[PDB]
Amino acid sequence: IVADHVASYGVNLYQSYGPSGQYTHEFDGDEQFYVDLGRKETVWCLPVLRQFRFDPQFALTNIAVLKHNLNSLIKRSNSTAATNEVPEVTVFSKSPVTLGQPNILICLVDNIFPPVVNITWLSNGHSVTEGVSETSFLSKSDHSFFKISYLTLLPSAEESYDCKVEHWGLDKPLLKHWEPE
Amino acid sequence: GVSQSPSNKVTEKGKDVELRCDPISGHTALYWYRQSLGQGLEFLIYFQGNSAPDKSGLPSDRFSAERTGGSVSTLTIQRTQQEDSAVYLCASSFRFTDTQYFGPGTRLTVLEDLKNVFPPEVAVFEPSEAEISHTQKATLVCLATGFYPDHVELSWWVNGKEVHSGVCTDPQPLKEQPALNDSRYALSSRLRVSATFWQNPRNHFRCQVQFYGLSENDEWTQDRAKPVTQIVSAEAWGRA
Amino acid sequence: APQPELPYPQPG
Amino acid sequence: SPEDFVYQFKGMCYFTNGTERVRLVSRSIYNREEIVRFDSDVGEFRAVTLLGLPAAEYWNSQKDILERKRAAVDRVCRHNYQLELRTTLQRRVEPTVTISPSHNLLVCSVTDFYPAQIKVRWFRNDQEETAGVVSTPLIRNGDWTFQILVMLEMTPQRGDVYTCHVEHPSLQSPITVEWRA
Amino acid sequence: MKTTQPPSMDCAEGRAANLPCNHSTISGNEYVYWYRQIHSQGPQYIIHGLKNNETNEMASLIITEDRKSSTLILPHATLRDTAVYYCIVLGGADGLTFGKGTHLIIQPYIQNPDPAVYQLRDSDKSVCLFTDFDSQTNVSQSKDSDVYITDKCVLDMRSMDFKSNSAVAWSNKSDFACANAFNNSIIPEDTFFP
Ligand SMILES: *[C@@H]1O[C@H](CO)[C@@H](O[C@@H]2O[C@H](CO)[C@@H](O)[C@H](O)[C@H]2NC(C)=O)[C@H](O)[C@H]1NC(C)=O
Repeated sequence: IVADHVASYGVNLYQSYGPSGQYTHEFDGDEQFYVDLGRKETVWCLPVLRQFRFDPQFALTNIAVLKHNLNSLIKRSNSTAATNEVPEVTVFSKSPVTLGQPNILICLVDNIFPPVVNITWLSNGHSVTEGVSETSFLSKSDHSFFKISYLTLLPSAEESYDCKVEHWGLDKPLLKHWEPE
Repeated sequence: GVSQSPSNKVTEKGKDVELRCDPISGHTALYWYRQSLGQGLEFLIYFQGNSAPDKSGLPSDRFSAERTGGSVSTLTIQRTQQEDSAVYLCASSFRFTDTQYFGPGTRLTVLEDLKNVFPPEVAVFEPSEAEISHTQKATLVCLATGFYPDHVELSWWVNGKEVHSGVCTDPQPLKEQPALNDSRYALSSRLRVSATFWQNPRNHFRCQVQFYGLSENDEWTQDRAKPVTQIVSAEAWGRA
Repeated sequence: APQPELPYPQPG
Repeated sequence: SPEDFVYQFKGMCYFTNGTERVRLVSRSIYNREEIVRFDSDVGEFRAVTLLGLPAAEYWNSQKDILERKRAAVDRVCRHNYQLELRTTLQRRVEPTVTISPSHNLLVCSVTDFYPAQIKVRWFRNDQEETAGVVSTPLIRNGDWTFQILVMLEMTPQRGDVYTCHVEHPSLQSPITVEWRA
Repeated sequence: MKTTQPPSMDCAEGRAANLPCNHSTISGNEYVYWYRQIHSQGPQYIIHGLKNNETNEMASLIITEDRKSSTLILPHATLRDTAVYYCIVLGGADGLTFGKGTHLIIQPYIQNPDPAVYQLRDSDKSVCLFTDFDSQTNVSQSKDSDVYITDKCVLDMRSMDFKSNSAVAWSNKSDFACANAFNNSIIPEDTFFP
C-alpha cells in the first residue's frame, strides 16, 4: 500500500461490451505503453522507452486468459453486471494562456466505470477532429479508471471550447466549458 | 500426460491427414512441433484457449490447426508431400509461457507410391551350443528383414507374457541397399536367458514385430498380399 | 524488454 | 445502459528505499471488486471475496503455478526496476515558473515538470508567507509532466517584492521568479 | 539468448554424470530448462531453475553466480539415462528451441569380458553373434554391401545382475563365414572362434 514507487506490469482489462480489451504498463500513474491488440503492435508513450521491445503475443494471450476468466466469473457471480459510476470532468490548459502562442487543452475524465467513454471537443458548438489525441484507460486503486483527451490549439479571445463526454453513468452528455479570458 | 493419436501414419503423396493431441487436464495452452533428424525441432503453432494468435511457423497453406473445444487439438496436413515426412510432436502447459510437457509424437511417412511398401520377415535364431558350454548363457537373436517403410516395434514374449530383462533391440533399422533411397530395412534383437532356462523344453520364446503399413482405406493393385498394418512373429521352444 | 505478470485461468 | 461485465488483472510492484524493499501484489478483480490476489510477502493465493475462493484453492494446489508466482518478484518487479533506472527514473523535466496577478491575488504557475516531487514557497521581501497561501493539488497532465498552481493573498504597496521559490530534483539551484507592483 | 553444450558424452554407469551448458547472453528473468529425449520418444522434462541450485527426484541443476554457465547432475547414471539432453533458455513469448544437445551414452563395466563370435541356427540364413566384448571396443559397418552388420547394443540381465555388449552380422553370400564377418573392425586379439 505505502511505497516510494508503484508500477503495474501490467494493467490487463477485458469487458463483455465490445467485446473489448486493453493491455498497458504503468509506472507511477503514467502510461508507459499500450498494445494495439488489433494492429498487434506495442505503441510506446515516452520516446526513450522505444529502445525496448514488448512482444504483442504476451498481451494477446493475457487477454485470451481474461476472456476465459470473465465468462467463468459471469457464471459464478450469476450474471452480476457492473454498476455505472458518475464520472468527474475537469478542463484545464497545459500551461498559462497567452493568445498568440501555442497551447494544449486537457480534459480529465475521472471515476470511469465501466471503462466505456466518448470524449469529443467542440469549438463554438462545432466538432473538431483536428489535433485531438487521447490516452488509454488509466487504472485507479478503487478498481475504476480515468482517461485524458487533448486538443492542441492557438488561443483566441472570441474562440471558446467545450469537452463533450459520454458515459452511461450520465443522464445527458456532459459539456465542460473552457474560457481563455 | 499428453496423449497423441495415431502413433504412426503411412500415407501416399497428395493425401490429407489429421493429427490429434489430447493435452493434460487443466492445461489451457497447447503447442505443435515437428521433429526430423534433418531439420531439428521446428515449432509449428500454439494455442492459448481455443484461438491461435500467430498463424506463422506453419510451413505452407496446407498446414492448418484447430482447437475448437479449447482442449483437444487437431493438426491437418492437406495434399501431403514427401518433405512433410516427420515425427509430429505436441506439448501442453497450464498457461502460455509455462512449463511444457510433451506427448509420444506421431511418426508420419509420405511416399511416392505404395508399391514399395512391404511387411517384415521375422526369423528366430536359436542359441549356439558353443555359447551354452562357454559362458553358461543362451542368446536368442531375432531378425526383421525386407520391410518398407520401417515403422516397426519389436517385442519378446516369454511363456505368454512380454519381457524386458535380458533384451536389447537396435535403436535404428539398417538399409539393405544403403546406396538406394527407396530401400527395405532390417532390425535385430537379442534375448539372453540362463542356459538352464533354455534347456527346459516347457519354456516358449516368441519374437513379435508390430509393423505399421497400409489400411482398408488405401488401394492395392498388386498380386501379393496388401502390406497392411500387422504383427509378424517367430517362435521357438526350449531345447534339452 | 519489460517482463509482464501473468493471469492464470479460472476453473474450469 | 447496456449490460457489461468487467474482469481486471493488475500485476503490481511496490518499491521502497530503492532496491531494499520490493513487494509484488498480483490482483484479480471482477467488476470493481478484487476477488483473489497473490502477495510476495504471504507467498500464496488468498481470496479477498467468496468469489475468489475457488480460484485460490485451485491455483495453490498447482506446483507449476506457485513456482512461477513465487519467482515473479525478481522476474517482473526487481527485473523491470533495472530498466526503469536508466529510463523512467532518469527522466528530468525542468519546470516553467510564471507569476500572474488576479490585484489582491498572485498565482505561481509551475508547469511541465517531472518527477512529481516538488516544493514551492511564497516570499514577501525576505519574509516567507505561509498563512496567506493555498496551493492547488498536483495536477497530472498524463503526458509524463505535472503542474501545480500556488495562490497567495497579498496587500501590495510600493517597493514590495513577491518571490516564488521553486525546488525540483531536476535543479541543483532553485528557480526564483519575482513579481513587482 | 542461446546455449552451447558438448555434442557427445560417454560416462561410466554407477558414477554421477555432470552435463555442462554455456549461456553467456542470458538475462535475469530467463530460466534454464533441461529436457531429454530417449531415442524413439517425445521429450521428457527434467528440471528448471532461475538462480538457486535446484534439486528434484530425477536430477539436480547448478547455475553459476554469474548465470553464464549451468550443470545437470544425474546422481547415479544408468543405462536408462542414455539419451540426448537439451539445455534451453526461457523466456518470453519466443518459444522453445532444441539445439543438437548432448548425446549422452552411459557405458557399463564389463566385469570379465570373453569376446566370442557364435554361429546361430534357425528354429538359414545363418547369423554371427559377436558378444561378451569390452565397452571400449568399437564395431564398424561392413565394407561389402551384401553383408549386414548392426552396431553394438548393451544387454541387461537384471535376473543375474550381468551386462553384455552384442553385435549381429548376416549375409546370403557364399563367401560369408563367422571368421571373416567382423574382419571390418578392430576386433580384439583374444576373440574366441569355435
Ligand atoms: C459513443 O459513440 C458510439 C458511436 O457513435 C455510440 O454508439 C452508437 O449508439 C447508437 C445508439 O445510441 C447505435 O444505434 C449505434 O449503432 C452505435 N454505434 C456504434 C459504432 O456502436 C455510443 O452510443 C456512444 N455513447 C456511449 C455512452 O457509448
